Amino acid sequence: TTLLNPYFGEFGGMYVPQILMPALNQLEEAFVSAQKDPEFQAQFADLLKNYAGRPTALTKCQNITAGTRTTLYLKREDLLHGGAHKTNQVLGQALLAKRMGKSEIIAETGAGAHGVASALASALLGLKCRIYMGAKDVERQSPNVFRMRLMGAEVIPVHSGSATLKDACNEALRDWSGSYETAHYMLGTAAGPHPYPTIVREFQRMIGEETKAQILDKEGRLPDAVIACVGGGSNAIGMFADFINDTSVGLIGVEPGGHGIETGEHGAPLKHGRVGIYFGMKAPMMQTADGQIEESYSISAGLDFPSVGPQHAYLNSIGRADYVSITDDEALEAFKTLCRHEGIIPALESSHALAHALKMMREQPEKEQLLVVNLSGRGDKDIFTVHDILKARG
Amino acid sequence: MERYENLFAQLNDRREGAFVPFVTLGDPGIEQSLKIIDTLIDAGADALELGVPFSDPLADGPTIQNANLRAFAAGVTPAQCFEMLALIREKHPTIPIGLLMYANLVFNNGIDAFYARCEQVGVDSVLVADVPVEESAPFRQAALRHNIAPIFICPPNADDDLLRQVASYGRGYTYLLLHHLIEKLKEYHAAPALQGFGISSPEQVSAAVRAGAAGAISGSAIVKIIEKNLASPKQMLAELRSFVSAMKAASRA
Ligand SMILES: C=C(/N=C/c1c(COP(=O)(O)O)cnc(C)c1O)C(=O)O
Ligand SMILES: c1ccc2[nH]cnc2c1
Ligand SMILES: c1ccc2[nH]cnc2c1
Ligand SMILES: c1ccc2[nH]cnc2c1
Ligand SMILES: [Cl-]
Ligand SMILES: [Cl-]
Ligand SMILES: [Cl-]
Ligand SMILES: [Cs+]
Ligand SMILES: [Cs+]
Repeated sequence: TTLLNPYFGEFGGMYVPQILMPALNQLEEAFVSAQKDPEFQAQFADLLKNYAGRPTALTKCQNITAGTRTTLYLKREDLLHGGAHKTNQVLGQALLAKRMGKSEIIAETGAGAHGVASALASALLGLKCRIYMGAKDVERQSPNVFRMRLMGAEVIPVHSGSATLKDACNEALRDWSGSYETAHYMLGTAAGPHPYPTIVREFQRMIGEETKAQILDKEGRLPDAVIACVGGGSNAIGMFADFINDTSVGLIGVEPGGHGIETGEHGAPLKHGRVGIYFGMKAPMMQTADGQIEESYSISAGLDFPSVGPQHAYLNSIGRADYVSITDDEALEAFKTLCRHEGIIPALESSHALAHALKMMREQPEKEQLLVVNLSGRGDKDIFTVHDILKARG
Repeated sequence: MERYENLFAQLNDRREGAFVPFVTLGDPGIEQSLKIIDTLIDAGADALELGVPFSDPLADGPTIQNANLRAFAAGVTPAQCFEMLALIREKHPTIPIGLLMYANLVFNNGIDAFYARCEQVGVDSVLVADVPVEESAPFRQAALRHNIAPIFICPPNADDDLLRQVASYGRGYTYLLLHHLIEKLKEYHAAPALQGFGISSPEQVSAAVRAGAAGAISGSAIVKIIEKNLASPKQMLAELRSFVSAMKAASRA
């Protein structure tokens, strides 16, 4: 029994061991309660405004579109405290943990942006925070690790399986089974068992709401399309949500193509995987013929995940949203182009979205189109990675 | 078939508890796994609970996580597991055989097809670790269509609606975990209860039966004896035989 629908068509659900069902039911009731509570909404707004710095800018990118009929705006989630959109929903979930009388936070991270966001929120709001991270991920993300520990978080490397984000995801659920009377599991994307895909969307929807107000102010109309990268689905659903009922507005999600879809080294399960049951949800998976979960790949750690949130699977199925892929090389070109022509260093995750917008423009340069790219994060974390590739190819 | 009903009827006649070991299929390899399992049965296992190796076993502690990696290191696949199960059933016609599955391995090739294969090789039950009663309908329907008992966990954080659901939906046995849980489950005509919460000593088996459980499930304790003795196959079998003999003796009284 649930208060809200756990499914988006055939996708989603609550595929957890029986012992975790009371934790999910408790979280759903606390969320439904909080969404009707003006004091909760006021505290959330206060943190978003005065701590995280919302609203974020909407930047018009004139140099990059010169000589085409594309007008391109960037939604500047890169300017949020912490340097990524992950901050928005961590603040809401940390307030839910406090509403439920919880004193402890568990979080997974791959790249380290959600782990940094969980540690900063926990420091601010007086919660004791532990962060599960691929030992492989810990060894590649010592910056973001050190930041989490500076902010008083415990970072637990994972030796289990491929020792990565899915195992980090695996580790976090493992822990919560026992601790849920005291600890809240701060899932970092719009995926996993109900009610997480719903909560994360509602705690990210200010991205699209602000974008709609800002583009009406600046252009006097809705965009032709909004474009976002898809790792698990949170920044994309945050941008998409307030436009779903505006049927003229295109919703484009960009999965990582890695070395190329044909290589099998990618992270594009929505268009190139097949439906399975894992991480608490029925959703598109990269999986073997035998049903073992495959390892994904992307140059961008934040997109390197072999599944996707169920609301994206649903929006795709009914044709409301379209999903495409962008390779490592395309993402790197978009990264370099934005740095050189707009003075903005984007996250390699966000560079996937930009690369697809640049393709839309360059393929059809006399097509009139008003596009918004969600710039989900800043790319300071990626300069060592980009340096290391540029040295290798020249 | 009716292998759990026949076993409990025979045990109830003997005023006897069930002792049911858990092992991972193909840990540490296909041939050694088959020898391990024949050793548990010879030593007095009343039933078996057999894990199929899965890439992301999110419901297993580290003892069983390591058991799956050992089986993948030997190339153990779901198809090889079904060949093993057919061989075990061919040797052992009456012992109830239960699988511990993850949902994706059941869903992968179609849920109906999975349960049809289970029935062909002579499996008696399936516990899907990540399918709670709330998601269980298509799994429990496909199980019952193929004469397979769907097994549910009754956790310690269970409430009365959950007890009524587990009692109605489950067959074969109820996987347990005040332990008046047992009396309510009996009131609701649930499948006989097996206690499975870290059963690692004879006294715990005796205590489960005294509580009104039909028996006890070990699992981890068995995999631990495998882990310890990797370098000595014949010491492994000796320690497994001694452990199961001791746990089964504890169930007679
Ligand atoms: C997996 C992580 N990062 C994801 C991420 C993503 C992809 O996650 P979503 O699909 O949930 O937005 C996009 N943009 C930025 C800047 C990101 O850091 C993480 O920080 O743990
Ligand atoms: C399915 C669909 C809608 C629902 N609203 C509340 N619980 C639900 C389950
Ligand atoms: C995909 C999967 C898990 C994640 N945790 C944080 N960002 C994510 C993206
Ligand atoms: C036996 C072994 C592993 C299990 N994981 C969940 N239930 C189990 C029973
Ligand atoms: Cl309005
Ligand atoms: Cl008895
Ligand atoms: Cl029954
Ligand atoms: Cs232009
Ligand atoms: Cs992905």
